[PDB]
Amino acid sequence: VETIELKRGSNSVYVQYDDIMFFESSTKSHRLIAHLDNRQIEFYGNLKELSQLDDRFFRCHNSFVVNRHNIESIDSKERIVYFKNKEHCYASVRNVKKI
Amino acid sequence: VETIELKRGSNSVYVQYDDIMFFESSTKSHRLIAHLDNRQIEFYGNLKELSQLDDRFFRCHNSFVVNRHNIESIDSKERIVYFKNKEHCYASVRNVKKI
DNA sequence: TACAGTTAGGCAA
DNA sequence: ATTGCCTAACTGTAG
DNA sequence: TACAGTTAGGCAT
DNA sequence: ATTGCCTAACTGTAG
Repeated sequence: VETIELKRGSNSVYVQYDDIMFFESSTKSHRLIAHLDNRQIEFYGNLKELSQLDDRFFRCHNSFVVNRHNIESIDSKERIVYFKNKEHCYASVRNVKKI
Repeated sequence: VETIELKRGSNSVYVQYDDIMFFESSTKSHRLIAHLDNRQIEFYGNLKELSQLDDRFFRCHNSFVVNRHNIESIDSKERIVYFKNKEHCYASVRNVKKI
């Protein structure tokens, strides 16, 4: 229905859009980490294209793409985005305005 | 032989000491993330006790415990610790001296 | 070093 | 099995 | 805003 | 399927 492949070489992981809280960059070259309800998945991708898939995926920071549908709350004073699963990331200066 | 349980509630994950590159803190309360060769595992634990399990686990930062056995290289000028799997973390001011 | 700012994990739910 | 509020202990930076 | 420092992802392997 | 080197675009901070 709303599926995405997270490409991983020797397999792929497939997930639904709204299974994902957010994505962030890994320390491994050209890898991201998809944050799901209570698993994190290492995979090959670019933040840019993922934010261009759907309006709910908002590139809130150079290093983070958040799913609007899974925001639990937002401290826009500290610029922390809270998710349903109690993870959080940060919205940059430039992007917090437009969430 | 050298096994550790990563307690996760509705299951546990068990791993060998040297399967683990390093541990870091999650954004989820009282959870850590174990970094294995190419998976990251969310679990309930404290950095302190893990560094006390074995000398190879060195608490190199408030937020990181590294496995000495899986260090690939160390930039002690930038204070970045590189691991066999091409992840890296940072050694704090206080701890980089003693690795 | 000592200082203004951040956080791991205790305590309660 | 999970979640927040708190503070003792850490963190990076300048003098 | 404009500035000194950091990084996502292109290009090569 | 993986890894490093590079730079255009981001990042936080002070004036």
